[PDB]
Amino acid sequence: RASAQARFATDAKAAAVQVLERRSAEVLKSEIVPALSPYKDAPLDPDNPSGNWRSFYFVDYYFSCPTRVAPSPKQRGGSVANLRPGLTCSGTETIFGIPVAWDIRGENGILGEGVVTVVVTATHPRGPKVTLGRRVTCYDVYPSPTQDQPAPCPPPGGGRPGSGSWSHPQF
Amino acid sequence: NLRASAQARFATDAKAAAVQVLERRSAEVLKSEIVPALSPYKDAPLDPDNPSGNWRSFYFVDYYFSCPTRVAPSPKQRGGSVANLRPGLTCSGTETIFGIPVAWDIRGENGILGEGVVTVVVTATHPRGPKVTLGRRVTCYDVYPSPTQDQPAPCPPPGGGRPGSGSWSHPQF
Repeated sequence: RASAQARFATDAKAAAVQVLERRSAEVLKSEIVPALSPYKDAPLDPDNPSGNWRSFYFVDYYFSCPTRVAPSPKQRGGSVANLRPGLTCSGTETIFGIPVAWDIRGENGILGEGVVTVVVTATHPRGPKVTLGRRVTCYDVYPSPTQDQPAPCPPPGGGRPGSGSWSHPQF
Repeated sequence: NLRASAQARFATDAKAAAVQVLERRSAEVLKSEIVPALSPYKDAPLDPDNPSGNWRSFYFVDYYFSCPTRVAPSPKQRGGSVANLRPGLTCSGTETIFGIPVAWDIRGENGILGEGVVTVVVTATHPRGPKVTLGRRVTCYDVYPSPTQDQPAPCPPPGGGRPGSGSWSHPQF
């Protein structure tokens, strides 16, 4: 009985991992785009802005999820019109009959600047649940941001506005 | 483009190291052992009609109340005493996996939201650059056998977890 539950738990974890891996890879994806693309983030050659640029999906997920926020003028022209429209922030995948809830979101406030979390929960039909997360920062894309070339990191104060929370045991 | 390939491989390796450590530390949180009725670490009797028989002990309780600092449980769990939490657990540390340091931390969460929740968080930092941070959230409901109404262990009673730490966050600050 212990054995059977342990097997279901192992499977729930494997289902969780496969969704966490795929959704995290989306956050870290980049693409080469022309200088006319609204989704450009950094030029391949800083001395040739008329040439190709790299575009990081990190920026699209960070500012779109769970709700759309305009970036600072330093990223995507400060406009939500220049975030990719095709994206899904959350959902449920079924992996060998195991439902896995998943969510991608940017963090907010100064602490959340340039951070995206990916969180999954697999709920095995026979009981066991497994919840996994991955924390991705703007520094984790390739190539690495530098002082001179900060994208896809936002400038200070250029992330998602702080949502606010006041917790206390007295409450 | 060489560098891109190399860094992707190092990132894959960093992820594998993080997973290994996350699995080992999460398994520790979920571990149980059979103990006699006289054990200070007893949580639930194996037979609900025979408390004189053997008991199950959940390490979940030890990690939840010991990490990152030791807090006394409520009188319903471990006799309400830090003396009845297992000594010599490690809450945090660094493991090196094929030359990749992995920071790891187990802790109970606090306040009403944190009641009966333990997090396990790891960060693998590849010497050549790539970092990978993974977490697992474990609740008292995830042990085997599952807690029930008539047998809640290792879940604390309402108000019987780690006291809330407090945090006042606001963009005005």
